[PDB]
Amino acid sequence: QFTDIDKLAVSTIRILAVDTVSKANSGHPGAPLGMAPAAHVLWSQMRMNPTNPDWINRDRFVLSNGHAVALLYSMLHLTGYDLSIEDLKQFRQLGSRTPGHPEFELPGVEVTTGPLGQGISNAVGMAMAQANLAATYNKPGFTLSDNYTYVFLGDGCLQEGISSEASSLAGHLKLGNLIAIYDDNKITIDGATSISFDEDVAKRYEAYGWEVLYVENGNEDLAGIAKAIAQAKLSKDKPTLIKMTTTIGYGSLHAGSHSVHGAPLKADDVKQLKSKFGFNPDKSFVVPQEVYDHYQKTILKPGVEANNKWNKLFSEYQKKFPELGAELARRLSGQLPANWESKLPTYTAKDSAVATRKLSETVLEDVYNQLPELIGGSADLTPSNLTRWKEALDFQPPSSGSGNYSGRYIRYGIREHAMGAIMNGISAFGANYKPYGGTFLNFVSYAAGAVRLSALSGHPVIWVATHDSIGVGEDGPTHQPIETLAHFRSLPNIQVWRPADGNEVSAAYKNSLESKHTPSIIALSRQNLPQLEGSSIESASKGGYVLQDVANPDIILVATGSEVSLSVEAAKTLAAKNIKARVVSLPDFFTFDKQPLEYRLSVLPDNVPIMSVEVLATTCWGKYAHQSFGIDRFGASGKAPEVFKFFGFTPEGVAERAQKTIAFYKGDKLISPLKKAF
Amino acid sequence: QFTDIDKLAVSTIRILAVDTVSKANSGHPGAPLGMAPAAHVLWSQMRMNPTNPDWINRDRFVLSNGHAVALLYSMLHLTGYDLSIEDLKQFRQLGSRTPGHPEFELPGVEVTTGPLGQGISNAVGMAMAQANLAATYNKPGFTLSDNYTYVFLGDGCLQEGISSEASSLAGHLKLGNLIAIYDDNKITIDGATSISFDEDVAKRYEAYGWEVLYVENGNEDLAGIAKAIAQAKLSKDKPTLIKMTTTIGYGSLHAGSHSVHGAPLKADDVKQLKSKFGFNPDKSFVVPQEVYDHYQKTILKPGVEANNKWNKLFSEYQKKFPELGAELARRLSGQLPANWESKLPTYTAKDSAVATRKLSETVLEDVYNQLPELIGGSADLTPSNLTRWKEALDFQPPSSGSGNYSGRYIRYGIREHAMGAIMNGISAFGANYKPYGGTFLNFVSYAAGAVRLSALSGHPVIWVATHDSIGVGEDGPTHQPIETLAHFRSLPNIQVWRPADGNEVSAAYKNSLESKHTPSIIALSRQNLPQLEGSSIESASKGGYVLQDVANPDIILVATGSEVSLSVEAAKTLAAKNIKARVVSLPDFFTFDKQPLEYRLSVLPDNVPIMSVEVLATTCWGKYAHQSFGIDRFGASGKAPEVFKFFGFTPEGVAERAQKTIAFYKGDKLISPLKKAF
Ligand SMILES: Cc1cc(N)c(C[n+]2csc(CCOP(=O)(O)OP(=O)([O-])O)c2C)cn1
Ligand SMILES: Cc1cc(N)c(C[n+]2csc(CCOP(=O)(O)OP(=O)([O-])O)c2C)cn1
Ligand SMILES: [Ca+2]
Ligand SMILES: [Ca+2]
Repeated sequence: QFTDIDKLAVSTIRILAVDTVSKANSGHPGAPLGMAPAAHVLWSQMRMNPTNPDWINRDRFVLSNGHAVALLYSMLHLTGYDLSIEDLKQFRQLGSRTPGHPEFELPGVEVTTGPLGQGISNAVGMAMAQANLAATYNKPGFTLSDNYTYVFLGDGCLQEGISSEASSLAGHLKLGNLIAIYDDNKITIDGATSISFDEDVAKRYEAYGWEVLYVENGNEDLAGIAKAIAQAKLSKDKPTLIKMTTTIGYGSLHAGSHSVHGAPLKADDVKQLKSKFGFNPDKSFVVPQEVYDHYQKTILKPGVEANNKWNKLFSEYQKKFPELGAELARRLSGQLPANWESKLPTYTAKDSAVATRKLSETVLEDVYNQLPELIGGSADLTPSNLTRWKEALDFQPPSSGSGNYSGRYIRYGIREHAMGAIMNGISAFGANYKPYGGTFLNFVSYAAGAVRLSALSGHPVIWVATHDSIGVGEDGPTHQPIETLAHFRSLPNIQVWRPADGNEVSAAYKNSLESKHTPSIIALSRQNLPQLEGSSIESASKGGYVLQDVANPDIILVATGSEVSLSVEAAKTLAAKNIKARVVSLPDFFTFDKQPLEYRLSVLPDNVPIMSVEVLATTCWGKYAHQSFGIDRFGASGKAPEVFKFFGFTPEGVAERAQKTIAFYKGDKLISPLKKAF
Repeated sequence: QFTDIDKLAVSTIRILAVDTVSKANSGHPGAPLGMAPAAHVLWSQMRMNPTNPDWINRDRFVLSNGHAVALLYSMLHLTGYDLSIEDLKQFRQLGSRTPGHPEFELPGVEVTTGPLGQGISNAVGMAMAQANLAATYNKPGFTLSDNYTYVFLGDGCLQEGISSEASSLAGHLKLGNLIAIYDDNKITIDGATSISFDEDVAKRYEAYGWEVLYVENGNEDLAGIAKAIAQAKLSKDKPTLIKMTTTIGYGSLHAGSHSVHGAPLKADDVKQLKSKFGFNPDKSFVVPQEVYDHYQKTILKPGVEANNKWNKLFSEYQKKFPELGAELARRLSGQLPANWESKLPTYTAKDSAVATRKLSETVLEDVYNQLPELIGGSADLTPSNLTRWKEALDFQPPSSGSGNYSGRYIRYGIREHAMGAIMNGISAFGANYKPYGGTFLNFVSYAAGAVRLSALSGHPVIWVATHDSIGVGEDGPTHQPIETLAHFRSLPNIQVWRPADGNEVSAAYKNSLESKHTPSIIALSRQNLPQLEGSSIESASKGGYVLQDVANPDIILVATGSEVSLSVEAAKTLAAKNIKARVVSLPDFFTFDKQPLEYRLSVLPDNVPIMSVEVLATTCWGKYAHQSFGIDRFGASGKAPEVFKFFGFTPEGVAERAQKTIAFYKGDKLISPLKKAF
């Protein structure tokens, strides 16, 4: 039963979201205005503690259409989160806590949203991380895990293929605690949805295995909106999409036009709206005390009792189940196990040539049981990526007979972008989740809308990107990366590790997992590389290091991944002709850059020529090397030795370019590419 | 009526594709072995001329599952395209015309495929381009355009977001002549589909507005296949999917296994099935004369006849409708209207400061009338990208009441990756189709899959990417690009234009439209920007040119887009403190690198410090400058002028940095970054 106050609370939500777009004189007013009744209804039955945004068993809410953020900040403020009328009064302004799109980093904001289709896929990830936490820790007597994931979305989310990718996997996985409400407002920026989008969302969703409930009058039916979510909570075997019809910009004079989508309302239109709802038209940012009181009583005071009772059960649990409680309290404290690192593989040069892809499989094989928070998967390339450790159980519904939700290995399908954002949501659940997803380095590019947000929000997810170069061979240029590393190296905040040998793969994993805020891509060879003489975990961990040194080098050859051994061989040729080369192995541009300049300048000093060697785009390399031997045209079908030799990446071919670099600069003093003037 | 030579033809297609894989000792047998019945039936009834692959009214066929190439290469050889047994004997080998994934460049090969979901989405662009051309030029008594677009696709393209995006748009647009045939083989790489893919595909595509037909015995039932293709052609208002079930690896000793997907069949397995199919175990790449003979009568000689009749109808068209005939003939010679460039705008430092986005809108107003083949759109951003001319008509079905199929403005919905692939389809069709579509520069990264293939194939599509930086402002970080141009400047064969003004936008559109092999991205400003005294279409067409010069510069300032203006202001300020700065505008790194070195070196000479100015990542600028002022962190929400000011991008902020560059280097001799050792 809802009452007068529920209706005064919905009016307050509607107008506070309108005073905030108008004062910023920038923003989108229309979806706040029409979704306001369901935000009131939903939020009021979420179990969450506004004083503790981090409580692991809090029901979690995603705004997949994050352009509607004025409603989120209104709810956050009104139900007792740390966001004030003053914060609200500096929406979209430089330096505020109120950006024009939700950012993961604020209290009460789960993920960063605003690219469409990204929120819904993030929330699927979250529903997967819950299902797994429950099956791993919940003991009879101790339901530590059971929260729902609530997602608000629009037409725009539903047109983006990532949502499709995501909803198919979610229907496959039978994720019944994910409840999605969709704003069936019939508008997007260009006009009526019918002008492009006129399909059958409900029949398309039932083909995935989701339940579709409908709310025909989303503008005023609080009781139907409430009944749908009630009913939805019973479909435990299938997720729910609730198709809810609303008028965009409800209450506005131009409500239902695409004009209310993304500009502030006209003064005159905001004044009538206020009167219309019984608010004074000349007063901004007004919150009725009965409203503050309502939410205190219905949401914040219950929630703090809920988080209290959950703690008492968890302290009991740890007495009863010591091992499991210690493990879980560690995941919650965000610690990796003490000296987990010791289980990592070290190698010598007597050991054999292995592609860094097999070596990968062996770190996984040697640390999964160390790290129960590690959950992994492949986008249909498990045999090519070698992402399954042998004793693994698949993350599936128990109904499947292929696994169950205690399993820690997911089969993502040929769905790369969706894997990006599901791992970003699994990471985002907490309980120190460490997701890693495998695919081929060229098709990480299929997942760039997700991969970018891992950097921006700071979600420390791992992509095990095998088949890094023309080493791929016969499959040819549709499958051979050129511009890939160069792209991700231009994106702020992501490690891009291209390990050369066993000990360089173990430093890539060490740094990747110890990371709390920076994603990582590990680019791995298809082909066999030898064990370098000189690589340790410790020096590879500094991101870039001197693998072989000479006193007074004629040249410094800087190389990554498969090209470091070529440089060690090219250096062997050069010595024979009395040129002294130092060989610098540079495994991660990011970690390297984080070293002190004393160290970086010792690796790449002044007065020596530096020529870089890597079989991909040369563009990114001018910040370390003086000359660069790389590949700036697409690849070729051929046996991979034949493809490297075609392009000239042979010992003597590299050596020759080093000799031409020496000759070109002879009698010039040289300044390290590292030294910056401002 | 299918007889015994249809049965001989399906075993020859099968064992020929098997011998090709097994001799390359690399490749995918599975799908060629199961789809070979359907390749036979469909090609037998397709209207095409083997001896002329360019006939505009040819029935087109795309293998979206490009990994089954060997089926396609067998069919092209047998039906009389220029491809031979020796070509086939050189499959997946460096230098051959038979690469491991199909490539646009071969005759018979329509677009390159091998990334999943791309071939099917191209087919939709191709089907639109049929629809459009038929609506433009067909007259009563002159059906010059009436062909079908057939696709073959697997479960993996049905798992990719892009094909959902494209199918949703193809259903809305009602493209009844687009027939897709799904290889329902229950396998993919990891294993069976139930493991990840278990949705009702049929109910999903019906939800889009597609007609779904079913063939239950795709392994043997040639007549069933034939009847679905027939029923399908009757669907004049619905595109069709034929869900035809096969057995992966059919005929093999490991049929139905997933080890038959992408490895050569074992030697003895190859002998058991040649024997089973009544061929000799110990002979290979064997085509019975009767198959050659069969395809001669069934396909080559009829298609030649039909092409020839097309040519006579077209000569009479040119008599009857002389001006429309004239036009289609120009397009089919691939010529652009003589002296079209005259309608391109020019400005002087007199004219108002306009956003590059509005100047773009203006080039569209002046050229669409000149260029009948310019068909454009937006992925739900028409009022933001300003991509529609005022006298336009939307590309939509007759029934819509909102446009028709002769319309030249597509409403794509929020479907960026689909729009880039559909655009490749439109372009790849022929008749000088010049496609474009806009979005925000940041979300072109969502189409990165389709965009790489524009470059690999050479489909000269144009991206209109407005909102090129932090100049966006209050939407903030999720919408401001940092990495985007750096990435796309790392990719071979794509022009990444970033005009500073009127004249620079016109240079961008003429080079972009004159292009026959390179796609483009034009990065356009939201904010107003001043016309520059010195810019000219002639100069900006060279990709980089001296905009302001001095006799003996203390420093050269190289900027792009909105920072060229900033750099002129910085130059006034430096002049006052007596530093002489030459300011260089570099609108496209590509077009600039295409210049004679001799020219480039006059723009960027040795022995002057060069410093680059741009509000995006510095990592690509190492190839032209000594120091770089740019932004390598993500942006922020605030009034745009405050965000520029925040990052130091101010006239006096740029000048101070220019002075420190001068000061840092003073006394050293400096080599221009253009110069290489080898
Ligand atoms: C990937 C992507 C993310 C974006 N934010 C957009 C711009 N954008 C934001 S909302 C929208 C379309 C209208 O979206 P909606 O979900 O229907 O919202 P409503 O409030 O109903 O108008 C567009 C094109 C482009 N591209
Ligand atoms: C974008 C992209 C393109 C690729 N080629 C791959 C690898 N790939 C090729 S086929 C396939 C999985 C099987 O798909 P299918 O169409 O069902 O093929 P079939 O022969 O039926 O097993 C995958 C993962 C991943 N992702
Ligand atoms: Ca909408
Ligand atoms: Ca398959």
